[PDB]
Amino acid sequence: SSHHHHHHSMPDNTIQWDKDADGIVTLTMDDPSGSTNVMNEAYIESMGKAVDRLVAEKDSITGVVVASAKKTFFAGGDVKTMIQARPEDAGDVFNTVETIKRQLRTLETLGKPVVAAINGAALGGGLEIALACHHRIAADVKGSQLGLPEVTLGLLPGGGGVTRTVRMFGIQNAFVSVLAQGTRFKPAKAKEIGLVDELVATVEELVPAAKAWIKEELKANPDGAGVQPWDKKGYKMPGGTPSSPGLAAILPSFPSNLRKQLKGAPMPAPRAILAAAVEGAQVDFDTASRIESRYFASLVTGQVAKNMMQAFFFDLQAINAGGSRPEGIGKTPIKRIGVLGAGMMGAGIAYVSAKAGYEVVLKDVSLEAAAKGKGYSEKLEAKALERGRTTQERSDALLARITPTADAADFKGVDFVIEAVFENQELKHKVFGEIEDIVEPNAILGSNTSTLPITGLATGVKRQEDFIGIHFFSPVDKMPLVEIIKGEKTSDEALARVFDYTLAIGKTPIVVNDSRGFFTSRVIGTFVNEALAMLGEGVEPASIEQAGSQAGYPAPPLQLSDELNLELMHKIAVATRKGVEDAGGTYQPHPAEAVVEKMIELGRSGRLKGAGFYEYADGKRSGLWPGLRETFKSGSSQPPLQDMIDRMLFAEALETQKCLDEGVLTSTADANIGSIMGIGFPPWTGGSAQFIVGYSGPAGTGKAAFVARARELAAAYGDRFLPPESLLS
Amino acid sequence: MSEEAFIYEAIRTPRGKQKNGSLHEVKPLSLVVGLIDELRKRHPDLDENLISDVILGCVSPVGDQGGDIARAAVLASGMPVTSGGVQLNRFCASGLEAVNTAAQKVRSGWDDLVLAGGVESMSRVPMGSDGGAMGLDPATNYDVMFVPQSIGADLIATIEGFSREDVDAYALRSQQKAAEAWSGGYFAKSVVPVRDQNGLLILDHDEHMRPDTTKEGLAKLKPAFLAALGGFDDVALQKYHWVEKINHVHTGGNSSGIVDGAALVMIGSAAAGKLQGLTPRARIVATATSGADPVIMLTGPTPATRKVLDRAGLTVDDIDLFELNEAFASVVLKFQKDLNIPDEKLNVNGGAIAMGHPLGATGAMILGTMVDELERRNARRALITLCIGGGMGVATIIERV
Amino acid sequence: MSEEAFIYEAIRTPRGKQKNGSLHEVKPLSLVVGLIDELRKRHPDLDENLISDVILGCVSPVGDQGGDIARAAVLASGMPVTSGGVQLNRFCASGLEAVNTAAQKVRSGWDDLVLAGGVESMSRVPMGSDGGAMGLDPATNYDVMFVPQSIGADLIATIEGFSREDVDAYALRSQQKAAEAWSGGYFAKSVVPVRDQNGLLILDHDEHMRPDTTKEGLAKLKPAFLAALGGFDDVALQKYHWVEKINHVHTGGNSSGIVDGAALVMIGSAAAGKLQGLTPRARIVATATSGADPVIMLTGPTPATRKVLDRAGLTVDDIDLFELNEAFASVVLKFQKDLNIPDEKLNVNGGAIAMGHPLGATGAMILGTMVDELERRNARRALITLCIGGGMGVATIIERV
Ligand SMILES: NC(=O)c1ccc[n+]([C@@H]2O[C@H](COP(=O)([O-])OP(=O)(O)OC[C@H]3O[C@@H](n4cnc5c(N)ncnc54)[C@H](O)[C@@H]3O)[C@@H](O)[C@H]2O)c1
Repeated sequence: SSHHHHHHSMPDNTIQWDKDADGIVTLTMDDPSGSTNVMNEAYIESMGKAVDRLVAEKDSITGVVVASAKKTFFAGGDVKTMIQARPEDAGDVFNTVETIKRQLRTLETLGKPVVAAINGAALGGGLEIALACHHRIAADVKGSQLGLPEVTLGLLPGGGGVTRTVRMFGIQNAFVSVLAQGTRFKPAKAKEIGLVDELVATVEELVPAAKAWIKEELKANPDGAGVQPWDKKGYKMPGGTPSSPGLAAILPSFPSNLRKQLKGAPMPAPRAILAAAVEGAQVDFDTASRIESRYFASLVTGQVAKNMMQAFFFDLQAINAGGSRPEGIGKTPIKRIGVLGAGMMGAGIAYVSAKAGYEVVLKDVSLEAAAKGKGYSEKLEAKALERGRTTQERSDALLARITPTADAADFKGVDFVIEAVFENQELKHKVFGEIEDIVEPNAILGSNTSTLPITGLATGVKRQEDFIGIHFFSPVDKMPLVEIIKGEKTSDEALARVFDYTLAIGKTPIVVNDSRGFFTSRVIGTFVNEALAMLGEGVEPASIEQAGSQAGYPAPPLQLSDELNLELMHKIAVATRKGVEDAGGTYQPHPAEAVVEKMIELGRSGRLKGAGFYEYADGKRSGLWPGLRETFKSGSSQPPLQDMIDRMLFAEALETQKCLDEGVLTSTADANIGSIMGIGFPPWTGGSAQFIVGYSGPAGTGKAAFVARARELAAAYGDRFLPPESLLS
Repeated sequence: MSEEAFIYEAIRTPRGKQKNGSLHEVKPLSLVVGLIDELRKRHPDLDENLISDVILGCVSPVGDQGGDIARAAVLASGMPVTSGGVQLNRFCASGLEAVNTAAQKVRSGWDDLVLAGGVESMSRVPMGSDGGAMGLDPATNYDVMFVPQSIGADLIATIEGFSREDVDAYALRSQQKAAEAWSGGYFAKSVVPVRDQNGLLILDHDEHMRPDTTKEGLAKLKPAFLAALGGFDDVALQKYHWVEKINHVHTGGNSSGIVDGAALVMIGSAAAGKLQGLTPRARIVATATSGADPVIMLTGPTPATRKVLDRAGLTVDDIDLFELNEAFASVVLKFQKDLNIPDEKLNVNGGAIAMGHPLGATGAMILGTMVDELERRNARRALITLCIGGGMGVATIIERV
Repeated sequence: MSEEAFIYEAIRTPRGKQKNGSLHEVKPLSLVVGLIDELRKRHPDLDENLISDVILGCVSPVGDQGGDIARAAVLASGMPVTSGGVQLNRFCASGLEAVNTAAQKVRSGWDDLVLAGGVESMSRVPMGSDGGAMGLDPATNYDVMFVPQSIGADLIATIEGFSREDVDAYALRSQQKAAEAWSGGYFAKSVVPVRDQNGLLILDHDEHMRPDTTKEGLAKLKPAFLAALGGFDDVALQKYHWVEKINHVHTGGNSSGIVDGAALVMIGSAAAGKLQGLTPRARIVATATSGADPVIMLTGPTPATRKVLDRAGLTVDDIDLFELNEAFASVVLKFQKDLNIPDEKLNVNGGAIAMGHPLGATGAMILGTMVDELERRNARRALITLCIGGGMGVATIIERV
């Protein structure tokens, strides 16, 4: 009954008021406590005053223009408040989004045209504000995005995004195209799907074009001015309402399809979005909006959203702000990069460095292979030119920066070295030692190795202070994580210079101290090894794959075990066994090693051979090997599926805490984003380190319940599940 | 528990097929009124004021079948205005549930004579026309793993090792036994031909039957393609995670047929029969309602049969005839395999694969089918059960008198 | 009478009004699950596997209320998959019919513990949404002389000499007694407030109530405006040829309110309650189903009440409380005049004129209302009856225990 949060018994003011001679009110959003407009408590009171004033002066107002003084139009909500919302705060969260939406509903039913002047990024609640307007004009400036990405934080568009997008596009289109995955759209595609009505070239035209549309809308469409399509007498929802016979014939398949694409993972945000969309399409707009509020509060007060908000908002900001970057180091720009190795990785490394605008000298043995890595980078442009994204002016400049060569002396003037030659220490020493004195003395000397320690590799150069590990993931052009590895001789300046390089190419960095398996390769090993152990114990392989998919992983472990060569995992085992045996300790074999050697004994080393846990045909993965159940006598051991899930998740979570105890990692944020972007740890957990503080089961929720469940698993399946003392008291 | 419930009449209409069927022009209300008039013809001096209720099962009580079609049948047929009228929906067992509820109302001593049965004009009111709380609410559909009945039958065949030839072999068996039942004249008295307002014949036989079905003809059919929409296979395997791939063996030739039909049973106490000059034909021995996992919705007949066998104090060997609805061939083979049912006792006059499955009426149709066959064989006991959507099950034991 | 039917719990939701109602955003499936969860709260150690059926009345079983909403409630609430679930429709007595059928299934001995009640979200599924086998068939509508209930009510007032002030005087009595019952705390234990998934309150009272109603305000109201469609007055007077003109005395203030609500009753045998530690609150003495003229559609309670009194060997003097649904004021004044019901015994805690008439749930709502009022007064017997569309009638006698 109020546009305000409090109506009994002093925040900032973030909205300017301009009413011109023609009665057009220009609401200009400008939060003085930041550079981004956000749905904080200050906005709610500021917009609450303006909407009160819009109603009181309605006899003198002809139209409304919503604009922003910042570079961005409006970006997201108050995450610092939503992450603190306890279950007993659900009423407060419910009342907050109801107040926000009552403001937008009044602005929407003002009887006057309202236009959104989208000058920049309109994300989350920002697009929801623009959706409350009757017309959306967007400037086609670069760096601008539009969408409702609150599903990525475990939330839902609770400021009318669900309700309004369903009214505009229908249940199916709004869910698939906009809501379920929180896709961000450039202004041209935002206009294509219908999120934006007009496009202009610059921000200067926006407010004059919005006012010109208002003046024109009143003349041509006077009775329909300021009336959304769903507020008209004969509104018909696109695709129909749930009562429509056409939609009712396919409606029962919407949850099952969603359960397919999610593979059964416990991610409650897409489920609630689909529920709020269908239940909202059954009733009037206002009732649909209040149903949307209750589902929003159900997510905010849940643990899964507190995991995702911690990972994809706070942890990501701390990483991009330089939390692992060494303290007090200036920037050292990069003039010319030099890539030693034109293989699968070095091709993408040379591409992502050229796409960022850096001169790259790509070296390989032959000029044939020196241009096979560049041919990899033409396959991505010829596919980005066909998809109508980039231009032939930009693409011809990108491929021109990539210089293929086999001349070692061509590394003259190269200040950044990324080596992607094969896993051979004598080879990396060879390639580096033949280049150290031709490249600058100020030059970084990075290595993309995944197993060989940086400490031993650094002893091939004179300036070991400049040697560092720059570990990309395949394929380089898509994987976002860069695992920067700090060797014993690595300087802080070299660590910071590579940290700056990773951000300059649009990737996310984590800092790792040199150790066997580093962090990503080591943690993911416990995941695939835990599954192979279950296979040896007699668990059905179909159940193991189902456990990995329902746990939230992007690929089931036996399938992933075929992609990574089984003789590659066997080599990592022998490499680690020699490391422990040389140190004097006895190497206790993981129960998965007997499964690896049994499969290699049967000539089923994985996908490369065409035979592994799955059978393969014409390069396409077929079904699971029928002889697998007779080999390991599967079906004789049938533990609960939740135990198989927890056995894989806890194995990685415990190995993450061990990495933190050993000093392999510096922060929990580097562990969460490292596990999410690097090895595919389920995003609903918020990372392998957040999984400890956010575990939820029959034992409870928190670190203590994690410890209790880990011991419950330990007594049943092995002492590797016993928690480190750092999690105890 | 005091009053014994007896079956005095058990009749049904012929079953008209889905596409260009003879009964498509007949409103389902008329299908029931005709059966009411047939009861009046068999008993001209029946005091209909002694009838206290009319209970009809109907799975899609919408449109032609909405507004309590049982009450509409009471009024349209000119039955006394005190004779009740109530519709119920328990999915595929609604027809048998109406008979059981009628029997249980008689046993309570508070009802004397009741008409029970069902009606389903699937050519006019398709399945799912009534919507559905589970199907149309995503939150319920997500929590309760919703899956069509066809996917459950394929999952049964996969887990039990029922090959495509095994289920088609049963489908061939149902066509043969249904054709032999009509040829022998088993259905001559209980199948009441449907006629128009002028007395002209509309349908006098089960036109869904394909009595010349061959093993070769069944092998050439194609699997079912609510199914043919994405998601349902992955959802079933998420619960049944030890199963890797579902073997889709069910076609239109080994599944129940979409048909129109109605059935009506006259149930009353012994005093109601003696007072109205009605000869009892069978006694309702016991009823049971149970069920199994709502993803494998069609395994419900097994616990419901054990439950009714426990109450009646009987075993499998004491039952002369087993009648299970042929919704899908794998369901019957699973039921036969579990309880070791002899093959010469199971669905001896064919089932819904040949004659059709009019959802709301099938339970009362196959019940009266066993009342006739117990008389014709001069046998003693029969057990009737049907699988149900949502994972339910209903079973009934009758005893010839 | 070997197995007696006992009422162990009888709960209901508050009734939310039709326009701007608090329960409009609540799925009717959710209304039943909330009552199921309340029964779990009152009996945390209840073996729900002993529950063999859930029986819900629903007059508009379509859309949110289609697809056997009783089974939907079983699966959505996490009850055992053996717990049954069947929807029935006997128009306005569907809620009481579900309780009667549950009691009769218990007495039959083939059911042990059954949940019974009803649900009707009239603001989401309006009356007539399911279509109708009568109105859809002109030949049948033309034959049965279909006349809506409100016109039958106005016809009762004209024949019996009930004035506009007379029917408004009873409506004032209903508002006052409902307000006195709420203020006295009579409904505190049985009215279960509805809450959202976050636990936030949605509705905790019967918001259709107008406690400050006056006789002058009722007179300013206008008569009801389907009955507004032409011909119904002339059709009714063709049947009742001795009445020259129908006095339209009924308005929205002296007729039942259109509301959303749900009710749920737990019924079982003495052995079933002893097994689960349930204390019996009342006993079902007898049930009866009768009917009256189908054009007046509302005089069904009188023969049904007499039929249940004869069945139990009782008379009006043996009954402490009479609970007749307040579909229309003239219906209750007619029932009171015929059976000479004392005013102090009739609808003592108010009725549907004040609190509303959720079609499928009302019968179970007013039954539990008498269960509580018998305990509160320490009285013995209450008779509960509802008029039914099509001129039917259902009556139940309960005895405090
Ligand atoms: N393959 C992966 O998925 C993956 C993942 C993480 C890290 N890595 C690391 O990446 C490196 C391999 O990169 P890749 O997969 O693109 O290589 P690749 O498998 O394509 O290796 C073949 C390349 O080695 C080159 N080569 C051999 N001797 C050379 C020399 N003296 N100088 C220059 N090039 C020489 C060949 O010319 C060709 O460019 C290794 O250090 C590996 O551990 C790989």
